[PDB]
Amino acid sequence: QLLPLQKAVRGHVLQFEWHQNSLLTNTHPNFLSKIRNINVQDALLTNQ
Amino acid sequence: XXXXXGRXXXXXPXXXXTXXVTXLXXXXXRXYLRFHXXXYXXXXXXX
Repeated sequence: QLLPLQKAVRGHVLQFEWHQNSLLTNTHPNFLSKIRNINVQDALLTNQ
Repeated sequence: XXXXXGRXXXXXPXXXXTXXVTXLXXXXXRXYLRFHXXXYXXXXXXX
């Protein structure tokens, strides 16, 4: 008679455990970042 | 009463191992740096 309650509690703990191991780089492989171009200020700074 | 030959012994109350001891004489029976003075903008600023 307690079997389905055991299923419910197991499912709760397993939900928490699956959420703990989740990272955005795995689920969203096309995550963006902050690229920029080499510009004039880089060259001016190197000369200086 | 109990004083003996000039000694005032009067003021006294009168009324594992199990060693025995004699009564009346017991014996066995904050701040994080700002940019200046940290060595940049002291070698810099091509403007």
